[PDB]
Amino acid sequence: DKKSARIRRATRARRKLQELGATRLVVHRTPRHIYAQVIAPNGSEVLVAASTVEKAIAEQLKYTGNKDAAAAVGKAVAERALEKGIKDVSFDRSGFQYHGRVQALADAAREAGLQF
Amino acid sequence: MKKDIHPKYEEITASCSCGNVMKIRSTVGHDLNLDVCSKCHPFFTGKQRDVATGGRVDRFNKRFNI
Amino acid sequence: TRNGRDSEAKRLGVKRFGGESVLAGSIIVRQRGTKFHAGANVGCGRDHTLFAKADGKVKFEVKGPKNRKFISIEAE
Amino acid sequence: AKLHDYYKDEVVKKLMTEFNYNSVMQVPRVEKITLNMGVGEAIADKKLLDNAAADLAAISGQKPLITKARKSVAGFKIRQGYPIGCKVTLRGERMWEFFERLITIAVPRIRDFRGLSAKSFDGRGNYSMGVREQIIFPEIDYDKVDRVRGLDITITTTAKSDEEGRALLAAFDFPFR
Amino acid sequence: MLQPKRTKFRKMHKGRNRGLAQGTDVSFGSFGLKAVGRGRLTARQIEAARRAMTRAVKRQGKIWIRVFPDKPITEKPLAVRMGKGKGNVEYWVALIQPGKVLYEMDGVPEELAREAFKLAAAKLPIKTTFVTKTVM
Amino acid sequence: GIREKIKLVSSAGTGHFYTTTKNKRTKPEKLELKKFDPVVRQHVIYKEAKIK
RNA sequence: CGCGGGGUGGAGCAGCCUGGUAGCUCGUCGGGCUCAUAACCCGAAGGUCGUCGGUUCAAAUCCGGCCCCCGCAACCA
RNA sequence: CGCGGGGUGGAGCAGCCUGGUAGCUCGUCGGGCUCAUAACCCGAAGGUCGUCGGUUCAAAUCCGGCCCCCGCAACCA
RNA sequence: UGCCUGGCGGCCGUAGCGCGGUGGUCCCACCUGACCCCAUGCCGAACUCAGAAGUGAAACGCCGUAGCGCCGAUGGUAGUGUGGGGUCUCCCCAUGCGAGAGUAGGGAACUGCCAGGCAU
RNA sequence: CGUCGUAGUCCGGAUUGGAGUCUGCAACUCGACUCCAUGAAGUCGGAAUCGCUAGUAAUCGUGGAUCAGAAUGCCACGGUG
RNA sequence: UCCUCCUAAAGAGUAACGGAGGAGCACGAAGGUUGGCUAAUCCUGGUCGGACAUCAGGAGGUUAGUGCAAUGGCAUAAGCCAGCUUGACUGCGAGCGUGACGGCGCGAGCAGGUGCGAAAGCAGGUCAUAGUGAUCCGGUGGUUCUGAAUGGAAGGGCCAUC
RNA sequence: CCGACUUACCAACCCGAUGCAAACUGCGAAUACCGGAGAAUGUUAUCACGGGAGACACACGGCGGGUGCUAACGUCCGUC
Ligand SMILES: [Mg+2]
Ligand SMILES: [Mg+2]
Ligand SMILES: [Mg+2]
Ligand SMILES: [Mg+2]
Ligand SMILES: [Mg+2]
Ligand SMILES: [Mg+2]
Ligand SMILES: [Mg+2]
Ligand SMILES: [Mg+2]
Ligand SMILES: [Mg+2]
Ligand SMILES: [Mg+2]
Ligand SMILES: [Mg+2]
Ligand SMILES: [Mg+2]
Ligand SMILES: [Mg+2]
Ligand SMILES: [Mg+2]
Ligand SMILES: [Mg+2]
Ligand SMILES: [Mg+2]
Ligand SMILES: [Mg+2]
Ligand SMILES: [Mg+2]
Ligand SMILES: [Mg+2]
Ligand SMILES: [Mg+2]
Ligand SMILES: [Mg+2]
Ligand SMILES: [Mg+2]
Ligand SMILES: [Mg+2]
Ligand SMILES: [Mg+2]
Ligand SMILES: [Mg+2]
Ligand SMILES: [Mg+2]
Ligand SMILES: [Mg+2]
Ligand SMILES: [Mg+2]
Ligand SMILES: [Mg+2]
Ligand SMILES: [Mg+2]
Ligand SMILES: [Mg+2]
Ligand SMILES: [Mg+2]
Ligand SMILES: [Mg+2]
Ligand SMILES: [Mg+2]
Ligand SMILES: [Mg+2]
Ligand SMILES: [Mg+2]
Ligand SMILES: [Mg+2]
Ligand SMILES: [Zn+2]
Repeated sequence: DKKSARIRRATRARRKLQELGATRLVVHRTPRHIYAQVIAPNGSEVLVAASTVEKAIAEQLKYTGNKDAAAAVGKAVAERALEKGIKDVSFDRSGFQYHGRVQALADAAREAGLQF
Repeated sequence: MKKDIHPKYEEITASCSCGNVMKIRSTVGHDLNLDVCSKCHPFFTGKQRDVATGGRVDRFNKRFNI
Repeated sequence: TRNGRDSEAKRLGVKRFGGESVLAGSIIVRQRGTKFHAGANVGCGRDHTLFAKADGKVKFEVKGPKNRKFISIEAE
Repeated sequence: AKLHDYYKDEVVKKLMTEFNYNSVMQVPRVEKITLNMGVGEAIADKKLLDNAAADLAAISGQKPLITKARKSVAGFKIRQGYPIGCKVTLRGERMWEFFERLITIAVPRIRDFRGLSAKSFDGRGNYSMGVREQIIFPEIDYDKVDRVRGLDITITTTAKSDEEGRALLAAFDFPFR
Repeated sequence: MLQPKRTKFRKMHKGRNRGLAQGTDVSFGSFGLKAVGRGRLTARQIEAARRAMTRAVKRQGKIWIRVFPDKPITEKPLAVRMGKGKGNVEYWVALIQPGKVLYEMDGVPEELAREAFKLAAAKLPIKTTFVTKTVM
Repeated sequence: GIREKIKLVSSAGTGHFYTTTKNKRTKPEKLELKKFDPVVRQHVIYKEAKIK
């Protein structure tokens, strides 16, 4: 029920950023894992896919789905975003509230290259 | 948890008629004195005698005989 | 015979259609209903009115999980 | 939480032996406790409302929430949005310990006890039975209460059927019959 | 006296009933009446034809009716102009549907059916025809 | 006509005042807010003034 | 829009007259008494003294903010 | 033919003032007293607000159809 | 290069409801503590954070079923002028124009990117 | 002498249910007494009003006759005042 | 005068006397930027509580709700709670239908901002649409415009208001 | 007091069926309204401005509303 409730909770924000057409930094946390991307303004193509399911990220972090791993993923994804040349995004908390793993990962992205 | 609005909540020591001391939490704190619990309750042996309906033929015969 | 009223009709309904140019600032539709919405490159006002931010030959389509009629924009 | 310990240690094994569910957690689970009191006199005196709320807060480990009038009713003479009902909802360790308190204190203390109905399951296993007084409870003092209230414990289960709810409660030694 | 318990509104437009109709086929009963033309069936007329069919069948069988005087027409009480707003509610009818079965009969022979439907023609000003339920 | 009209004058000394109403029968407390004045082009606190 | 009169238990009437003070006819009940509705008296209940604030030992009094009725010359775009 | 009012214990009126408060009297039931009755005084009971529907949480109370009466208007050649 | 699993575009009920079965390598959530960051107009119930003892009960995913809603047949169809008429409260002649109604007939999807387990 | 303190109280035993004795052949229409319990209203009483001056109103008791037994009753005697 | 629907020919609008229901606003919180939730209805059980107050499962999803009369809108929901607020600020700007005009029903954007959020995003009062009425002048307060000889000040003049 | 049984009665509600519209459109329209890419045509029949007008009292043949009586050399009507 959590997934459907969260998707309905996030429909307004996700459609808002899709229609605004500013490329949005997307998150979706789970208790055990998490996947972090950078998605196109309309949503038809991603830019960088970095997650705690990757080999190096998984083996360099003691626990996959925890806030410390979320912060490490934020650092890594924003630095790879700088490497590819990503500068401007408009945040999308994806229906959650801006606190916890999402807040720490977002602060990591701010430090490591994304302006928000 | 709200530590302010709710009353005090801690372990107590409570005793019953059958002497069983329950290491359970209560809202009062001080020791509690009860009367009957579910162990000494007459739910398994007293309920059938609670019917006490008796028999009219039995009472007639016992009171007197022809 | 006491009930013969009607509105001072407000002249609602689609005014500037798909296939008509949008001058800088122009609306597409005036309506009291969101029967035709703000899809791609379009916006809304205060009193159920929607004025498009983007010019050119307008695009009519139907979208939404609710089978809704929108107003989108082409490349003119 | 001796009831929690019993549930996690011996009750789970007993119900495994009973039901033979190939899934370990397929057994229905009790997941909350609800204690209700209905006061019509809220409109007459919000002050007695507050007194009853304080009594409920004393008897339960948590202060009750005051609900409002969902929809206005003419025959009951209460206005919509005016608070008319009170409730408490508990979980987990609170559930286990307060349930032990119930079974080992209130049940004998119920005046004229004759056993509780076995068909009190709300049709799907939700045990629902009422007691008329507040003095049958060990924290609500007899000598300090001026007006006696009532309450009905109603406990929602995840049982697919009233049969499995009754199996759970009888295995847990619930006082039905 | 067939007449609604309540109507949507007290009056309604005079209305239109042109073209082809939809009550072409028979639905409930064995024997029916067709009206190819166009007109109106008053509530008094519908009740009268029902009573007359009861008379003829001697309470053998059942009667069925499809159209209803759900439309309270406003005619104008005599000697009042076109003006002064719309007229006043006066009575109830249903109009004539080309192909419609109006009254239905069963349990009695075809001869008695055509007799009673000619008597419907003699208690109504409407053009008639004798119909029965269709095979599929 | 029960909601009396009130002119809202600034406390910054400038006499550009707005105007709304208030219902003294139901809400009698003074209408206290922060409000803008255009002459100083900055934000200050308004206090209600009688229409006079 | 301003002045003035005022809001007195249940009502109306005494005290705002430059702080130190709940009275009058009836309204209710109880008491004596006449057959007594009636009368006279005794007593009891009934008053943020329109509302809040400011000086203060001292308020209803002095003034300010708000509400209610009326008397007012005036104009009612 | 249209504009208003009214229909509330066994009877006559309020409450219709913009909705939650079943009020007054006569009358009937149980009394005391009376030579008996009346009067008198003391204890009780009695209602789906003409009706059928609608708004309203809820109506007598705001609105439409139905019944009757009280009134007025129901016109000019 | 293929199944399962997740993050997002193409269709927005031929997708959608239902019933018969399958998944814990990777994997979702259930789940251990919730003293913590953080929440309750009562409860870590909800969210959440430090963890992986177990988990597939509800859920998610996949196949089968045309039992429902839907798609649309082809004949057939009223009506719109247009010129002609009558049996003129409404019907017909030459065409362009043409709805619905349903039906014999289909569809549970289909499609794409990136990656994790799994093996060339 | 011990206990109670203005309340529905150990006031008040009322309404009632679980069981005996007698009398009466035969206790139910249509007997009381009794063991237990249920534990009411009633807080001096309304209008209007009766009998009592001295052993007097009252109040605590006894007896009788009625009668197999079934009264507070009606009638005689006493305690107190 | 001003409001909700069909009418009036599937843009538009279209009649009085072509059927039904109304207003002369109110909310400084019923608000907004930003944090949340999603109805109505019926069966089952329970001391109160009865069909319905309240609590506990289940069936449907906008048939609930709109601040009004109501239509059309609305799930992302303007429908149902609330931290900061008073965008219920102000000086300007390219632009549609009714349009005699008046303009009203319609504004990308300049700026000081405030208010808000980490930020996207905004706030351009409230679901829009009933709550409204001309000039002139005068009561009005913030504004040196003329300045009846020169230096000043007055009447009639712009913001907001009856 | 819970009650035992049945009874040419009414129908909630779902299925096998009947429905319906000025104030409903899970259907869909036509000529076309709005338009945007072409053959020819049309003495420029379109737009701006300046001088002056009438009428604000159009009827009958081919359509849908109230009407009205599904009447009329009928009407407010929208119309060739
Ligand atoms: Mg027809
Ligand atoms: Mg009343
Ligand atoms: Mg009153
Ligand atoms: Mg008596
Ligand atoms: Mg008498
Ligand atoms: Mg399966
Ligand atoms: Mg969880
Ligand atoms: Mg499962
Ligand atoms: Mg067809
Ligand atoms: Mg079709
Ligand atoms: Mg399918
Ligand atoms: Mg399926
Ligand atoms: Mg007493
Ligand atoms: Mg008493
Ligand atoms: Mg006693
Ligand atoms: Mg006893
Ligand atoms: Mg004797
Ligand atoms: Mg139209
Ligand atoms: Mg048209
Ligand atoms: Mg929000
Ligand atoms: Mg119920
Ligand atoms: Mg509203
Ligand atoms: Mg809103
Ligand atoms: Mg609003
Ligand atoms: Mg000067
Ligand atoms: Mg000078
Ligand atoms: Mg001069
Ligand atoms: Mg139709
Ligand atoms: Mg329709
Ligand atoms: Mg002409
Ligand atoms: Mg004309
Ligand atoms: Mg015609
Ligand atoms: Mg039509
Ligand atoms: Mg016509
Ligand atoms: Mg004519
Ligand atoms: Mg004609
Ligand atoms: Mg014509
Ligand atoms: Zn014990």
